[PDB]
Amino acid sequence: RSIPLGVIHNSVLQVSDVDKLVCRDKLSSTNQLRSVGLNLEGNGVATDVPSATKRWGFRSGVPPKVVNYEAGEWAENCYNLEIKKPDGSECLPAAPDGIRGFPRCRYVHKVSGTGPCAGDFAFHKEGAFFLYDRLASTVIYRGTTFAEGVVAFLILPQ
Amino acid sequence: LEKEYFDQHFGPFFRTEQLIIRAPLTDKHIYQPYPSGADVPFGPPLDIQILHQVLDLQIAIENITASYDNETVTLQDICLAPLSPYNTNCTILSVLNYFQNSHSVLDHKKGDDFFVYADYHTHFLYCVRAPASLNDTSLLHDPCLGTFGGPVFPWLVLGGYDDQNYNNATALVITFPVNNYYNDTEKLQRAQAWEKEFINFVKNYKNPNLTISFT
Amino acid sequence: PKCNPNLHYWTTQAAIGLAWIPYFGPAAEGIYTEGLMHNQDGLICGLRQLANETTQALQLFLRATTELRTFSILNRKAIDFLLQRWG
Ligand SMILES: *[C@@H]1O[C@H](CO)[C@@H](O[C@@H]2O[C@H](CO)[C@@H](O)[C@H](O)[C@H]2NC(C)=O)[C@H](O)[C@H]1NC(C)=O
Repeated sequence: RSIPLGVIHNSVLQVSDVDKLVCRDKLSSTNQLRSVGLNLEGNGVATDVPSATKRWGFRSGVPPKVVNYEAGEWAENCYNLEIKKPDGSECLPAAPDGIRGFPRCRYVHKVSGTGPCAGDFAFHKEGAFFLYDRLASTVIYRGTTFAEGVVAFLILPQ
Repeated sequence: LEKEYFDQHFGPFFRTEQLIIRAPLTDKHIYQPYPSGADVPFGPPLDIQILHQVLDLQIAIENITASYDNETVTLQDICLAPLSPYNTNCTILSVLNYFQNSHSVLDHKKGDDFFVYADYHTHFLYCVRAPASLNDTSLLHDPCLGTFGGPVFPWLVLGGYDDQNYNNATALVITFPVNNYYNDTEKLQRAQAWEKEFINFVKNYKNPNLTISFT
Repeated sequence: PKCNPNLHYWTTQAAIGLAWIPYFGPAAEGIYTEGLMHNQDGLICGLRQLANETTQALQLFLRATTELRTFSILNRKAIDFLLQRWG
């Protein structure tokens, strides 16, 4: 029931927390705290949209959640989805105010069409996040470029 | 653009049986093909349920027999079958031939929880642009060629559409080319016997979802 | 498992001329600086592992919170640090 906090010296990455942070460990400014978004792509992670959707699914009853992150990495593949329900209305919610596309994509799978939309929101089946511009959401937003990813919290040196 | 076609290949060596089919009780609808997702309007007779019923009609016509002397005359006895014996399928000019006159091909669908990547809509939109294609480049990769082994040009099997927007069609045209047999009285007799049965079947075909006429 | 040792990162970090003025400054796409972290495999791959192990706890935190966008996790950590050794 506690979010891990990474502590780095020169290159010592020890997964600690304040449930350990030795009385010699120095946190002198809040500027030393950073959150980072890392991408989930590479070998064994399919890139084409038909294979990619297998990692996501529609679900109702679960409210979407957002968390900020301050830095991330260049993504080789990003996604940008637009989906009409069978009756023609919109399947994905509009991007909330201040949520912009993931800012550094080599390539964007930007696609549009219609589908069954069997739920209120599209989630990540592996429990990862959809990374947008320094905001990570549990959910896919309409016409908005994302990378798949996860977040870590760090203490940086002075 | 239609008589040019019946005057280059068919007449006077080939007679044509022709139906016009409308769907008076059916709404037009709007579909978004992957991956562009643009709104594409589809006319009443391009509704999927209508197409299955038109194909029911068309298959029944193919199965129509007539008695002549001690013979049973089929459409296959008297039809233009361009790839005989090799391929004995009668030439049918019909939008259903983009699906090779098959219910299951018409229902071919590649989709998941998110998109429909390919279906009869996208196969239609592609096939009317490239009727001679063996592969519609979709995830379904279905052919466009009719069962008789040749292309079905969209302006011969549709009507009521604006410009080149075939998807807006409000009528389907189905054309069965039949040998004229001007040179051959006995084959002619058999062709006329079949023709009489076909006119009568089609003029009292009972399906209120369809309006079937001639010319 | 599954590890990319290279970290071609982006982050935010224009204090010269009128560039600090929003009207005159960079667009949303142009506020980022880039860099390449490299031959620090043990660190970088350790980072990927940490982010991975964080997910369950973060996800459970987010399920239980009622605010739409959580910005206060790092500040909360800072407080807890101080409450630990001064509470
Ligand atoms: C964290 O890393 C593990 C290890 O790769 C990931 O676990 C995979 O989880 C899925 C679904 O639970 C399984 O189908 C795979 O077999 C697991 N991989 C294994 C056991 O090697 C997990 O998905 C990662 N979490 C995030 C958020 O990326």
